[PDB]
Amino acid sequence: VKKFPEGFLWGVATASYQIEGSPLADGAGMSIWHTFSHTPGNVKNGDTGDVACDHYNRWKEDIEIIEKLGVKAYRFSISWPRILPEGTGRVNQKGLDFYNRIIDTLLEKGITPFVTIYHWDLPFALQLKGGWANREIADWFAEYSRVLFENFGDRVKNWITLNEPWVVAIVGHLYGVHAPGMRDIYVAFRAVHNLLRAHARAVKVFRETVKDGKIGIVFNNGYFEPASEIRAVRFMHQFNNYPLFLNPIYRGDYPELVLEFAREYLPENYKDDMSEIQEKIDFVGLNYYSGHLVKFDPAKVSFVERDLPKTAMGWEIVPEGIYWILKKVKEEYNPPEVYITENGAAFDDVVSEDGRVHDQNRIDYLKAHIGQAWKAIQEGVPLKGYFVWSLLDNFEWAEGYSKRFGIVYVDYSTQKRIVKDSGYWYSNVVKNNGLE
Ligand SMILES: OC[C@H]1NC[C@H](O)[C@@H](O)[C@@H]1O
Repeated sequence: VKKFPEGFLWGVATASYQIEGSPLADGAGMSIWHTFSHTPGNVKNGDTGDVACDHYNRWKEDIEIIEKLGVKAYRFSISWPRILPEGTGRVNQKGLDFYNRIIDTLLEKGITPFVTIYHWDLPFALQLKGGWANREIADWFAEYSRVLFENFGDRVKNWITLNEPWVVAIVGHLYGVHAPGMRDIYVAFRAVHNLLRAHARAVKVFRETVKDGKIGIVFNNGYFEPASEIRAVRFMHQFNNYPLFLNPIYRGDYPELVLEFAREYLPENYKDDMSEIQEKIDFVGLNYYSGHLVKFDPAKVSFVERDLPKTAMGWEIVPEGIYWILKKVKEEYNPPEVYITENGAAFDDVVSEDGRVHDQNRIDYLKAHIGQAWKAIQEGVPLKGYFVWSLLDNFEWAEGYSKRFGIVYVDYSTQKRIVKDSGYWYSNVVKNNGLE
């Protein structure tokens, strides 16, 4: 048996645009993911977030599922454009009402809300003004955060500024694969820097407004391994993983190898912001899915395909990664608290004739990673919680509905939810506070 500490937080996680649908209901402004997915060629099968899981109407059902599974925490995000349809200025009471009902319901049912303030659905109005490229987004983000803290900070006490700011910056603004779909490296690194400045301004506002809660930030992380016998691994870790952001937050500069590669792309006087960026945070959130074999390649980095089980994303399954990254964050920055804020897998789920989804592959994946997380706890990592991505099959960004990450299956023709074997399994882990 592998039992977790008392009070350890078992959660599931979603994001607004991936599940809600009704992106323009009740006065909401367009987000950059509305406009990006309605642009031909950007998302697989022409999929959009217009309907998704219809969580906008079905929220009560979905939460009742969380309750019924005895899951203790729900990580969800708020749609900035539902709250402030032009990004700044006017506040939309019906947007506040929607999340208010969700929050109050969670608290009634004894589930701890973890709110992601930004999970990628930037108001379109602000993209017109440059979005993450514009230094002014630090103010816009502060104002938005303020509104949330003022309206919800009486009940929500666990907050996350940004989800995966590397993805926001690099995949949105260099690769052009995510909204706003840009391919400019100088824009991409100004977005990195402004994400940090916006994150830090929101923390500062938080200290002024919600004097009894906790705030952190979530990073994507891969477990990079070298193809032979190492510096490419070093760069990938410093660039793709938490150090890009944590080195500024804890040490006041970007990591060495990031500067080696990217100095020319950062603002000239970027160091002038670093003291503000060092605003103290309460926890680090790490997302982790996959491992990668890496080699130098005259980026100067390429991936090497390996044997190894893969998911439907083609991501290699390497459970020891989650242990490595947990050990590595403690070793490198020693944050007071850590959460695994996302871990999960996409498989080609089928509803069997018995009416059930026999996702033994997802159970195996989750089990292995939870065991590795447990190990890190035994070896001193202050892991306070673990969140499964995702509660529901949902809109998987540029992959559309073709990648199912849920522990609950969604039949999109009817919106029926069918708890998967992995969900039932996870429920028992939560009840038991660990593996048996
Ligand atoms: O790709 C899987 C998962 N990765 C991390 C992102 O937070 C989430 O939105 C996405 O669905």
